[PDB]
Amino acid sequence: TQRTFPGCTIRNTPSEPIHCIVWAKYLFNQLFGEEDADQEVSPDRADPEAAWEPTEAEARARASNEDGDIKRISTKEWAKSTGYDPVKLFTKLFKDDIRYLLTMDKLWRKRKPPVPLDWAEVQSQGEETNASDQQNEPQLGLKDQQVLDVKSYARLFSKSIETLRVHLAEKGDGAELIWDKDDPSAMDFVTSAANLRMHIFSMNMKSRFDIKSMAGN
Amino acid sequence: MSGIALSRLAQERKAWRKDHPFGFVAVPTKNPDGTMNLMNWECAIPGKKGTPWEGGLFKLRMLFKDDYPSSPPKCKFEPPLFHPNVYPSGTVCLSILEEDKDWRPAITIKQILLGIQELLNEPNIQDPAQAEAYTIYCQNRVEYEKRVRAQAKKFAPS
Repeated sequence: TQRTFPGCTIRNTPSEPIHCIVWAKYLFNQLFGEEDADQEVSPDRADPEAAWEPTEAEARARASNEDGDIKRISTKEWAKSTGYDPVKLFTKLFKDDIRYLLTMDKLWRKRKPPVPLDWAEVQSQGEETNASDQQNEPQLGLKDQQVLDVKSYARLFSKSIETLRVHLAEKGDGAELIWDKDDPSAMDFVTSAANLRMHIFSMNMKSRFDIKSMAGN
Repeated sequence: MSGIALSRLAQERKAWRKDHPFGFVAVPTKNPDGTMNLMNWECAIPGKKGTPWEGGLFKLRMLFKDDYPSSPPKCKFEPPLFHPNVYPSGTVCLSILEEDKDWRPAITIKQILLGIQELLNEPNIQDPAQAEAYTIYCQNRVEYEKRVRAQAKKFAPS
């Protein structure tokens, strides 16, 4: 049978490319689909090195039957409030979240820590030649098998959010869109998000076709 | 409160009776006089394929409350098993088994049972419910495997 993907390694350190893709799958659901508690995309505030373990039975001076919001974080709320802004979302998960995750030094004692990426820094590519965004790397073969650059996946991620937002709006309020592998927008989203997440951990990027085959599996 | 919980309890049985993972057993207690207690289930979970627990059928008791489904149904193994996330009393520990944690009223019993089977393979190191198992598992994986293997064969349907 298929192997289960623990939320810990998904939200924290994904040493496997497939994990970055699974993370993106949950990201889509937690933004335009079903909102879960454990299958969240935001960094846990109840991290063993941050607050509690958290072992059975809380350890605080408050009502256990009336929790404030230690385990009910909803990224969908923030996304809805920002009107699904590509920049805000990008600078959140790929710039602020991993920055907060870096606080957990106990996670980086052997594995290379993630590097935060800002929307402005990715647009003003300094690592490589900031040439034509249209097409700079000449390749041959399947166009969907051509691994794009960080700029490409960044703008692609932004574009997918646009089409997905209006798609949800077309359905109305209180609607939930299920992720699919045949929808260009949904696929572009998961492909870009995964590539960005893996790029932050210094992991080799993957093509859309390659990810499409494993994202849907 | 009462009534509400029973309405959902009956719903769970209806859903489970229709579709459920192969190998998993779950049914409420048959209260005398041809009645049934929906607040007390006798479920059984088999070892997951690929794990040393494979082959063993572990039975547990699912206790429900009147606050259900707002309150999580505490499950106790009958009898308790050698697992760092299982208290010597039988009380199983899980994030979705606590309301203040990850428990949601919309969680189906199916999700809970599957989660328990998963816990058997991947033990939560954050919850040291069983000191003995926790210590052994942390310093001697080999000795742990032996006890788990014998456990599966011990509770294997014969």
